[PDB]
This record gives sequence, C-alpha cells and structure tokens, in this order.
Amino acid sequence: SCIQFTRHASDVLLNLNRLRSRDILTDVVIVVSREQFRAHKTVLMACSGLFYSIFTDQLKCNLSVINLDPEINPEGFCILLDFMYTSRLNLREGNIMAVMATAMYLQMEHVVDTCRKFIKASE
Amino acid sequence: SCIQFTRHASDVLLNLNRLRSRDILTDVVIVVSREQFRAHKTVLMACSGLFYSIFTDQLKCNLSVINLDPEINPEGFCILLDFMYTSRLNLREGNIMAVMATAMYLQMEHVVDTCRKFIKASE
Amino acid sequence: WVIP
Amino acid sequence: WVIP
Ligand SMILES: N#Cc1cnn2c(Nc3ccc4c(c3)CC(=O)N4)cc(Cl)nc12
Ligand SMILES: N#Cc1cnn2c(Nc3ccc4c(c3)CC(=O)N4)cc(Cl)nc12
Ligand SMILES: [Cl-]
Ligand SMILES: [Cl-]
Repeated sequence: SCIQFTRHASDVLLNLNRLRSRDILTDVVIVVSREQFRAHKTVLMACSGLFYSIFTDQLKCNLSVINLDPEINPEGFCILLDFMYTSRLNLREGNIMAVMATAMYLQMEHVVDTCRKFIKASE
Repeated sequence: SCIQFTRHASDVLLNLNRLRSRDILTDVVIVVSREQFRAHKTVLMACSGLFYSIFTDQLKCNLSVINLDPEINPEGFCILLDFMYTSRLNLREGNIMAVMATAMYLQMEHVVDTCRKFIKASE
Repeated sequence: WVIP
Repeated sequence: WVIP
C-alpha cells in the first residue's frame, strides 16, 4: 500500500554526483594509467559487475587504491564514471570503441548494448 | 549530445538498498531510542537536510554513531529510511503523525508535503 | 507522488 | 536509452 515519489532516485543520484564533485566521503581512487579518479565504492558496485566483484572481496574491499588493466583508456573510464553518477552517456564517433571496450571490462551490460547497436548502424 | 538510460537512477538505488540489506560498506549506526539502524552516510546526506548538515560538519563526519532526538519515533524513522533507499513511502493512518514529525526533523520536504496533503484531506 |  |  506504499505511495512512491517518481523523482526520488534521480534526486539521490544528483546528490551523489554533487558529493563526488566536492570530494565528500569518496573512499577509493581508481588508477587508469597516468590518471586518477576519486569515487564512492558503493556507487561503483551499484553500476559495475567488475567493481561489485572487487569490493565484495574480503581483502580488496579495504583497498583505498584500485589499478585497472593498462589497456583501459582513461577517457573511456571518465565517460563511464560520469554515466554512473548521472545516467548520461557522452557517446561519440571518436570515443565509441574505447567506451565499449571499457564497458565490457567494467561489466556494464546496458552500455555495451547500446555501443553494439550504434556501431551496427554505422556498418 | 549525451544519450540517457531512463532506468539507471532506479537501478543504482535498488543496488544501494541491496548493500544496506547485506550490511555492505555501511559506515554509520543511527540510534533512535532503543533501536539501531545501519546506513550509508552518502545516501542519508542525499535524502535529508539534517544528515547533509551533520555529515558536512568537520567533526561529525567521522562519527560511527549518531543519536537522534529522544522525541523521534523509531517506526517513523524506519519508514523514512526505507523511503530513502526505495522511493516508496509506507504512509498509513496509524503512522502518518510520526512519519510527518520525523520528516520535519530530518528535513525531507517532499515527504512533509504529502503528509500535510493527506492530513488536510481527512479533516 | 504516485500509486506504484 | 533516450535523447534527454
Ligand atoms: N549488495 C549489493 C549490490 C551492490 N551492487 N550490486 C550489483 N551490482 C552490479 C552487478 C552486475 C552488474 C551491474 C551492477 C551492472 C551490470 O551491467 N552488471 C548486483 C547485485 Cl545482485 N547486488 C549488488
Ligand atoms: N555534495 C553534496 C550533497 C549531498 N547531499 N546534498 C544535499 N542533500 C539534501 C539537502 C537538503 C534536503 C535534501 C537533501 C532533501 C530535502 O528535503 N532537503 C543537498 C545539496 Cl545542495 N548537496 C548535497
Ligand atoms: Cl550499464
Ligand atoms: Cl523527501
């Protein structure tokens, strides 16, 4: 018999992104080659099969630094991290291959799906 | 020029609620009289003006335990904490006064609004 | 607010 | 996916 506030989930995500921008309560640095990205472990787990696996691990859950595979593109990661916190994906011709490869590695199935559909339309 | 995934914010919130149920990465206990509630500080701040103020405070941000005013009803808090993590509000005749008082204290304006409208319809 |  |  509950009532539901339609905009609540979007409002929560907007405030989690505000916390990220101000670097409040971030508890991990994701290292992608020469670049560093601060984030909240809980948001990363909620969006990515890879981070969900990493941060449920009894040893890795306590790490303050996570280094990604050297093949991972920093811009691709940046675009996906922005997507995690906003629901918006900056998908462009010049970045689509890097975004799709990063989304496959991060296990973000909905992003992989759309990247596949956008590439198929161009061939 | 971004594209947007409509269900993303709801999917994030569902996984944050799963983390809460499994007690993963919870970093605070909220004490309401004889009852204890584990939560994520980031979610509490994102939903409540009171917790936003508390956890941006340079001293209170590091506390593992927060005690609420003894006038706060544990059931009212439980209903609001469930709302924070799900967008669903279990608003009933028997709990509406406690929910509205708790929402005013927690500074959850949208919940206060609706409680006011539901009470006005019954008078 | 809606009836879900 | 939509055009926001
Ligand atoms: N507790 C918990 C919890 C926190 N996060 N999380 C999940 N995170 C996840 C796992 C796999 C995938 C994605 C997100 C996006 C995607 O494409 N795959 C799943 C579950 Cl079943 N549970 C949880
Ligand atoms: N950074 C950050 C950040 C984290 N959380 N948060 C806000 N949380 C909030 C503040 C006031 C109220 C509500 C939520 C619900 C309500 O009725 N009032 C606001 C801002 Cl402006 N910023 C942030
Ligand atoms: Cl995804
Ligand atoms: Cl609210």
